[PDB]
Amino acid sequence: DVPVNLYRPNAPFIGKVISNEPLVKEGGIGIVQHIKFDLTGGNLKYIEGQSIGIIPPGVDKNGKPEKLRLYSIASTRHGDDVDDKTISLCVRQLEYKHPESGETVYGVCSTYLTHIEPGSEVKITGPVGKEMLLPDDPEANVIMLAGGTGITPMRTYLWRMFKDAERAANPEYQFKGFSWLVFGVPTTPNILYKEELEEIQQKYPDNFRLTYAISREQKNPQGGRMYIQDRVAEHADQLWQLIKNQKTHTYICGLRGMEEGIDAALSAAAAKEGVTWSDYQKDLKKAGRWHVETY
Ligand SMILES: Cc1cc2nc3c(=O)[nH]c(=O)nc-3n(C[C@H](O)[C@H](O)[C@H](O)COP(=O)(O)OP(=O)(O)OC[C@H]3O[C@@H](n4cnc5c(N)ncnc54)[C@H](O)[C@@H]3O)c2cc1C
Repeated sequence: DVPVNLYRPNAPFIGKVISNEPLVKEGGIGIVQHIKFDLTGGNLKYIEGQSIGIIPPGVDKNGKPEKLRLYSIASTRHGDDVDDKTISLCVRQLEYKHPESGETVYGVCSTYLTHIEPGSEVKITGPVGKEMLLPDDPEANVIMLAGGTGITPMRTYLWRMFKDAERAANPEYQFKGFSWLVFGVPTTPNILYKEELEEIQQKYPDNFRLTYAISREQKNPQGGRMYIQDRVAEHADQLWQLIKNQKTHTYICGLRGMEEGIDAALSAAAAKEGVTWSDYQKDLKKAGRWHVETY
């Protein structure tokens, strides 16, 4: 039932860029773009939580063709316009320096994508992934722990759950459970999709809780910068209590290295009731209720 590999690297779908808009506001760190592609002329279908591959042009330092890079799909199955004609991505331009080259180094595929112009043709593969799927159960609870671009699959879940147009398009999925997003970024202008996320919380105060971890603007109880792990520790008992519900699903997404702190916080909470989190977590993963996609 779940669509998978409708297009493969050897014969990708050639999509066209419709729009490329900035998500980081003035005063923010880095570049993160929302890119929408036209799918007409192909049969690429997908669902929330999946990813697609993008094959950038050119050759690598060895003269070998560049391979695909995976990107979490940022749009619901219907696309941002709820017309079943497009697909969107949330791409951060990767950049670093010295440790690997002269000075500032720019990632190949991410730079290609963040600077791509509307009208351009792009090689797309997929969709792929069954690790970050949303339950069909309208009464499920959904915990979302996201850092930076990790917000991407969360957007697909939240839009499907709370956008007026989505609710009208999905008769069978009228969400009535509880969703809690803990989103970590360095600054307020770096809060990707800030306006829409806050709009959802205002309309559904009883079904959606929004918690921020802004490192350059907030300090944790220890005096250090505020990160997602700090917010999880702050609400460890509550999160653990929600996780105990048989219908609760948890999703973690973003750059690797965020899982350790999250586990330490939940472990301390579960231990108070004689439960070893690492073991409970293994069962949750086996049951398909603990979803992780870090990179
Ligand atoms: C399932 C999945 C989903 C993903 N979803 C998204 C998403 O929604 N949005 C998004 O922006 N990205 C996402 N990513 C990451 C994305 O696939 C690419 O890895 C990323 O965009 C960089 O690719 P590039 O082509 O720009 O970089 P490359 O040109 O391949 O550069 C990356 C390479 O350079 C090195 N490098 C990278 N950072 C550093 C550093 N700080 N210091 C030193 N060396 C470094 C490493 O050798 C790395 O392999 C996802 C990855 C996976 C696996």
